[PDB]
Amino acid sequence: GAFGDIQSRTVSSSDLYANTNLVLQRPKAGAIHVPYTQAPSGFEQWKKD
Amino acid sequence: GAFGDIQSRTVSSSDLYANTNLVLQRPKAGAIHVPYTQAPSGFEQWKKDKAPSLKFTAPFGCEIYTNPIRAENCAVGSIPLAFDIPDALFTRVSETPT
Amino acid sequence: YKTGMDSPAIKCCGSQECTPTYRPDEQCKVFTGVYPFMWGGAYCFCDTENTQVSKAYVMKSDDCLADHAEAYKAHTASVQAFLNITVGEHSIVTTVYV
Amino acid sequence: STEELFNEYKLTRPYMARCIRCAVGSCHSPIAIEAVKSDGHDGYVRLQTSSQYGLDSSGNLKGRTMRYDMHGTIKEIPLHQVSLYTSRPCHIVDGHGYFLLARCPAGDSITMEFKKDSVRHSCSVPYEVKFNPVGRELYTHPPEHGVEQACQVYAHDAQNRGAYVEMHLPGSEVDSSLVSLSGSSVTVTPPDGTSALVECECGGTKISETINKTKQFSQCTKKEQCRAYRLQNDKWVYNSDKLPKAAGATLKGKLHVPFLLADGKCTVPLAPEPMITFGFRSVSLKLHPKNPTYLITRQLADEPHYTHELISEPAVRNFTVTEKGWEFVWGNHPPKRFWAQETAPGNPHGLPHEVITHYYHRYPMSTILGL
Amino acid sequence: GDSITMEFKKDSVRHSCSVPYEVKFNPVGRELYTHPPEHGVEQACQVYAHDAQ
Amino acid sequence: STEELFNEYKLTRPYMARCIRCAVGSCHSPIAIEAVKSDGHDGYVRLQTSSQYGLDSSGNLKGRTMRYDMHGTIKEIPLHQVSLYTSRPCHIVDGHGYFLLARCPAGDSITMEFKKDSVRHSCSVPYEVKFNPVGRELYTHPPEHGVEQACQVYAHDAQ
Ligand SMILES: *[C@@H]1O[C@H](CO)[C@@H](O)[C@H](O)[C@H]1NC(C)=O
Ligand SMILES: *[C@@H]1O[C@H](CO)[C@@H](O)[C@H](O)[C@H]1NC(C)=O
Repeated sequence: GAFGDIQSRTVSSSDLYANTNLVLQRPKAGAIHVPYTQAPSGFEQWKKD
Repeated sequence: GAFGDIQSRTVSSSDLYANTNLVLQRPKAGAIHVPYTQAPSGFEQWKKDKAPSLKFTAPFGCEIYTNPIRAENCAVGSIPLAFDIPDALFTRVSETPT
Repeated sequence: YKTGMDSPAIKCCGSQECTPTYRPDEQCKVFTGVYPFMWGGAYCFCDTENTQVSKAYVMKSDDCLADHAEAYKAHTASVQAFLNITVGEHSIVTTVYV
Repeated sequence: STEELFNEYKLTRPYMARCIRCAVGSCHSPIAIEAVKSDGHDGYVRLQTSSQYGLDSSGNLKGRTMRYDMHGTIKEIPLHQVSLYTSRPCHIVDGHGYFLLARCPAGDSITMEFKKDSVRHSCSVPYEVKFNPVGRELYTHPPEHGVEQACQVYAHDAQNRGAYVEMHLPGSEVDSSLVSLSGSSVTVTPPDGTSALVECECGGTKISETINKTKQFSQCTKKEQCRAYRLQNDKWVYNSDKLPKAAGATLKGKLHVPFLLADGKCTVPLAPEPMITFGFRSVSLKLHPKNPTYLITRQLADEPHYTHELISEPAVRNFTVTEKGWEFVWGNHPPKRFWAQETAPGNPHGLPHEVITHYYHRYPMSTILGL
Repeated sequence: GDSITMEFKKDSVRHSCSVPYEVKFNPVGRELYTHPPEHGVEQACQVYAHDAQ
Repeated sequence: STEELFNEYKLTRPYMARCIRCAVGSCHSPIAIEAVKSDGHDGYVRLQTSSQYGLDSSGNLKGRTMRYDMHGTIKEIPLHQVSLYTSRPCHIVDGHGYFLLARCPAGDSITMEFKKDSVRHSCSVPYEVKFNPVGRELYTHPPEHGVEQACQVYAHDAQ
C-alpha cells in the first residue's frame, strides 16, 4: 500500500520484488472463484497524494 | 420523531400506542388525495444515530451475546471456592514415594 | 410504521358528518369547497356546497414482525460459570452458578 | 394450489391513481406507486403499486405479464417490458399482486415506466431510498469474496403468514365519456356490462341508477349539467387514498401480502489486514482500507477510553497499551487483543546513574516522586 | 447534474453529444427539496411556460 | 491480413464465468468482466470480459456482432445491441477479442448488459472508476475550446 510496493531493477528485468500482502481467502460454497486479499496499488495512492 | 414513537406491549398485541403528530391538511382543488402531516419514523432516525453497540463498548473485555441474553468473558473480580472433600480420598505418605 | 389512510368520503352537492373512529393516532377532518376530478372527468358537478372527508390513522408496518427492536429492563443479575475441575485425576465438566 | 397462489387477485382487480408527473403533467394512471419500503439490508426494494400483476385477466397463473387499468378498459403487457430506475436501471426480481421486488441502486426518487401501444408512460414519486450496507464496512455493491454474517433481507418467496392489509369495495367511479347530447338531450350508455349511476343537480329527475337502458334526459341544456358514475360492486380494492370510498357501506377483510422481510445470510467485504508495528507501551497500526471502514478500539481497564472513527484513506495511528489489556477490532476481521509488558530500558544493574532514568520508564506516575 | 447529454437512434449506431454546463435548479421555497412533495402549500414561483405563445 | 487481425480468436473461443448478480441472483454467464483498467486520462475504459468478439463463429472478420457462450451452445448477436453504463450509459468505441474500449463516465461500478432472445441479462462488478482530468483544471467533460497539452490515452488501434 505504499509507493514502491512493486519494484523492478530495470524495465526489461524479468525478476521483480513484490510486497502486496497477498492473503488467500475461503471460497464461497457452490461457487468457483479464486478469493484473495491485497493492499491497494501504492502507485495509485502516491499518484493521488 | 423519537425512538419509541410507535410502541406495542407485545408482538402479538393488537392494541398499540402511537404518537406521530398526525395532522390532516387541505387537499388540492381538483385532485383526489388524502393529505397528511407526520413526524419522520423515529425508528429510522435512531437506527441512523444508534451509536456503537454495548458489545463494543462494554468494559473488562466483556462479550455480549443475544437470544439467551448473557455476558461472557468479563474479566473483573475474583470468586471464592470451598471444597468439602472426604478424608477417604486422601492418600497416606507411606503409599507415595519419599 | 405505516400511515394507514382511508379512502376519501366525497359527498357531491351536500355535506358529510364526521364520526369517532377507534384507531391509534386516528385523525379525521371535514373539508368544504372541493371540485374533485377523475380520469373520467369532473367527479362532482357543484362548485360549492361540496364536502370531502379525509381520514387517516397510524398502524404497524407489515415488516415489523421480523424487523423490530425490543425494549427490556434488567436487574439483579446472576453469573453462571463453566469450570473444568480435576481433583485427583477426576476430570469433569461442571456447570455451576457463582 | 392453495389460496396464496389462487390469490385474492380474483376478488381485487387493479386500479388507477394520480401520479405527480406522467411526463407532460399529472394523470390518473394505474402505474402509481402507493408506498415503498427500504428496510432490507441487501438493497432490494419492495414497491406497492396501484396495479396488480402475476395473474392474468382470467385469473390464471402467469408471471410473465402485468395488468394495468387503461382508463375504461384493462390491458395487459409482458412484465419484461416494464422497467424502473432510481439513479440507474433496476433489476426486477419477482412480483405478486400489488407488490414488486426489485434490485434498485441508491437514489433520491423511484421512477417506473413501461411501453404502451403509444408514447411510453412513466411516474416518479419522492421517497428517500438509502440501503444500509451489511456489516461494519460501507460498500456500494457486495464484494466478490468475503465472510458470512447475519442480515435481514426481503424474501422472494410468495409464502405469507404474518403480514396482512385491509381491502374494501371501491366508491363510485365517475366517467364523463358515458354521457353525450345525442341530438339535444343527455344520453348515457350503461354501457353493456356496467351499471350506470347518473344524478343531476338541476330539477326534474335527479336519480337514475340505470342498470342497462339508453335514456334521454330533458331540462339539461349541456352534457356538463349532468354527472355519471360507473358502479361495479363486484370486486374489492386496496384502501387507496386517491379513489373515493363508497358511502353506503365498507365491506372489508384481511388479506396477506408477499415479500416478507426475513433473516438470512449476506456476503460482506473483509477489512484489509493492517500492518502491526510493536513498541514500548504502544502499537503502530498501518491502515489501508479498500472502502470506508469503521475502526473501533477499547481498553480492558475500568476506563475504556472508547475511540472510534470511520477511516477511508490510508493513515497510521498509534495507541497506548497497558498491561491491563487492549482490544483491537478492524472492520469484519475477528477481534484481536494485545497486552503489553516491560519493553525497555527496564531496570538493569547499571551502576551508577543510568538505572535512575531506566526506572523512570518502569512504573510511571510517581518514580520522580520518590526521587 | 453536471452536464447534459442528448442522444437519438439513427438508422445505424446511436449518436450522442455532451456539452459542459452547470445545471442546478433552486428548489421553490425555503426548504431545499430534490423532487416536489405529494402535499404542500401553494407559493409563488417562476417557471418556464410550455405555451408556444 | 497478418496474425493480429487473424487473431488467436480461432484458437481461443469465448467462455463463461460467474457474475455476482445476474438480475435475480448469481449465474455462470459469458458476460462476466475479468478486469477493468482506468489509466487513460481521457476517460475511456478498457474492459476485459470472459467472452470474445470482433470475429464470428467461423473466424471471419465481423466487428458488427459479439460472441457469447450460451450454456451448452454458442450464440452471436449484433454488437450495437450490447449496452453498458456506470452512472450514465456508456459509448462503445471499439473491441477486439476479450477486450472492450468504451467512453464511460465516472461511477462506482460498471454494469454491462445485452438483450438475448429472452429477458435481458446484465452483470455488475465492483471496481473504482475515477479518471483524472487532463491538466491542472478538474473538468468533467472536455471543453469545446482549449489549449493542446500532452496526455496518455488508450489507442483504439488494434496494432
Ligand atoms: C478441560 O476442558 C477442556 C474442554 O472444555 C478439555 O479439552 C481439557 O482436556 C480439560 N482439561 C482437564 C485437565 O480436564
Ligand atoms: C506514532 O506517531 C508518530 C507521529 O504521529 C510517529 O512519528 C511514530 O513513529 C509513531 N509510532 C510508531 C511506533 O510508529
